[PDB]
Amino acid sequence: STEALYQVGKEFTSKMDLEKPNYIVPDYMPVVYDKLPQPPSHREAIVN
Amino acid sequence: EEQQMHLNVGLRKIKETVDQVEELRRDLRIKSQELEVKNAAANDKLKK
Amino acid sequence: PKEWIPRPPEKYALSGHRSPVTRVIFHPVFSVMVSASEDATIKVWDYETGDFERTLKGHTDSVQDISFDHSGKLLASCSADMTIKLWDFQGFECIRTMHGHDHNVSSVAIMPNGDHIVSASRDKTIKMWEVQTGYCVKTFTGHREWVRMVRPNQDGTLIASCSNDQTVRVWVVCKAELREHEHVVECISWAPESSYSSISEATGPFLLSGSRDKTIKMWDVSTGMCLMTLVGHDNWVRGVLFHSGGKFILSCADDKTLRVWDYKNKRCMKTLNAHEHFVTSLDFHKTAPYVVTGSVDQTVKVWECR
Repeated sequence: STEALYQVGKEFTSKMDLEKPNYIVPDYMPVVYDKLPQPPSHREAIVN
Repeated sequence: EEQQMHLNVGLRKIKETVDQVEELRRDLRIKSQELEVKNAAANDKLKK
Repeated sequence: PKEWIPRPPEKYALSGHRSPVTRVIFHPVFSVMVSASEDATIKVWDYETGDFERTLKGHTDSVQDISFDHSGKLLASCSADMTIKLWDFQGFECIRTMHGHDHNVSSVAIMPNGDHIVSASRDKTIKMWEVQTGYCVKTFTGHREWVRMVRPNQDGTLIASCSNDQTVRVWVVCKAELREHEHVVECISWAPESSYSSISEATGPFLLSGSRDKTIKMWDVSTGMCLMTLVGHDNWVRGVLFHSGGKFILSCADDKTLRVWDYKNKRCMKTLNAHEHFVTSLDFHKTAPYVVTGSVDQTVKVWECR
């Protein structure tokens, strides 16, 4: 499922440096995973 | 990161070379001064 | 477990290095020690055996200071590329890099609660970060020169930092300012809870700090006055620390000697010819009988404590 793909991606890339503190959340942000944490972070954007 | 570290070390050697050139310029200045002093003393001695 | 004083000669000489060593610390749990350097490398050694374990590359300039988590599973390092890199001791990989300092960072330390990171750079500011996401929370101002070392307290509420402004400021998340210095203060050592009775017999929390004024002096944060002045160093003092039992004082300087002091009489008992050049840092194991000194002659040496 899309939730399975998101969880696999998040757990695999939890070890990588994907944090951008000055991340500007876009107005649109086309979401493919429902129930994504709004507002998202850079890591959530990468996994999405 | 490895390339950036190698570039950042490389500029320190250029700074050290600049400092060495400046100190050698000062050394040649003082050596020319003492050379002129010696030549003046020799000329005065020959005049005597 | 109180008579532990380093004795000649060196037990192990970890010379497997190529650049000067700045900081050395002990693991709170495992039987390993790590060492910072000038060539952007942090190397892990086994002080019991003397064998080189692994290196942690990933910095792009000289590493200044390193510190461990309370649990020992998290390592924070600061370097001269204006970064506070975070390391873990599970897979030995970089977790997050924190930017925000305007120049060379000279100190770092994990808060005792294991959630925030303190830092001190040349831009005369003290920064607090989040271990979860690398986002800065607070900034501290009040210094006007190079800030060398910053060391927290045992509760995570009191923070002491030393600078080139002839001051040792203390902040509460400024509690006190100490401006009776005569040169640049370089290193800060906090007094553990196992020394209050000893110093009451001889004379909290207490603060001890060396400096480039060839002497060590120690204050009280509750009063802001110097208690005792420890003098006798022949060169610039680089590192100081309390004994694990809270009875002796360990310190190092550029005179290539380890002088073990005490506040009972304020005199030197034995000076150790450690290295052929200056000594940059040292650490004392909290339970094991070992002393390691990190020196600027590209060698790391471990001393038995008898």
